[PDB]
Amino acid sequence: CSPGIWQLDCTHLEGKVILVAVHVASGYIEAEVIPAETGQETAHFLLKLAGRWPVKTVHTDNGSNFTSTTVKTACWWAGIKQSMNKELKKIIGQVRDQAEHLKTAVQMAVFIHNHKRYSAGERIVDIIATDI
Amino acid sequence: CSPGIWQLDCTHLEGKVILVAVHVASGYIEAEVIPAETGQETAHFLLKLAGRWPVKTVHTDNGSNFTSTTVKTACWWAGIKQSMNKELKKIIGQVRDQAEHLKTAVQMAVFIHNHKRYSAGERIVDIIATDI
Ligand SMILES: Cc1nc2c(c(C)c(C)n2Cc2cnn(C)c2)c(-c2ccc(Cl)cc2)c1[C@H](OC(C)(C)C)C(=O)O
Ligand SMILES: Cc1nc2c(c(C)c(C)n2Cc2cnn(C)c2)c(-c2ccc(Cl)cc2)c1[C@H](OC(C)(C)C)C(=O)O
Repeated sequence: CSPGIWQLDCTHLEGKVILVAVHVASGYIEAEVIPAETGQETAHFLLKLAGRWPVKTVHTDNGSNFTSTTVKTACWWAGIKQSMNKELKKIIGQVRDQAEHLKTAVQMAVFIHNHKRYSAGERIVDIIATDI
Repeated sequence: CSPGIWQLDCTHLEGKVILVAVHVASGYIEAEVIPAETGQETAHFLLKLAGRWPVKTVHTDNGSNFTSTTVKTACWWAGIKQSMNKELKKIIGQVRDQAEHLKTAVQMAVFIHNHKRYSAGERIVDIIATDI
């Protein structure tokens, strides 16, 4: 798929919110635990992702996520325009006993996911570099 | 330089702590504002970085940062072994008026830094992909 396309969705576990960004073409995941499913958390996360990868267009499974002027101002500043969450939840459960805080298990599960095999982490750098 | 080498340092601004990871070979930056300069924040950040990039060895300008068993357990789980912060602070000041929270300005400054020109963001993906 096009190299700048990401999917962003907010999922739930242990009464906390996990935001999950997926690089559609590669399967590569950036994920974080946020305290509330607010547009402020979405806006700040978009700004983070955009600084780290070339984020051209964002998709979601909940369009209403992208309606706050907070979020749109982030889409604007960064030049952004407008399945996998059960795999990650699976890995979270596997490693969950290895950590106290859910936020630690999520990053353990992102590590596992992006490096298991190519690996998602290998495909995104190959994709983004080919495009360059 | 070798593709898995990162430098990690904790810098201060507005009475808050900014953790700054630099991909030595490319100049690419991941940075976050943390509430306290604790080993817990360092450990969790290392786990995050390692899931996102191939992090083989970490350097720092404060060795004592890496002495907690919390941090070493993270170095261990991820398979990690053991100048730029004034550039980023410069950009933070420039964009500071554009944001209320310092944490928003930091991600604005990471975005600016990694994409200005190649760009640091282009070099890290080229470096990491060449290695692959
Ligand atoms: C909350 C926490 N405290 C920790 C550690 C460790 C190793 C120690 C010694 N302590 C103090 C302690 C625990 N019991 N006792 C009696 C004293 C870890 C940890 C878990 C897995 C990895 Cl790879 C790396 C660190 C965490 C993790 O949180 C982060 C945010 C990552 C620090 C978590 O969420 O489990
Ligand atoms: C705290 C905050 N509130 C915001 C916005 C926006 C655009 C609106 C409308 N509001 C509510 C508001 C502000 N004044 N009034 C009277 C109502 C932003 C913002 C700033 C720059 C970008 Cl590109 C994108 C969003 C932020 C930023 O924080 C994050 C965590 C990023 C949300 C920040 O740190 O400035």
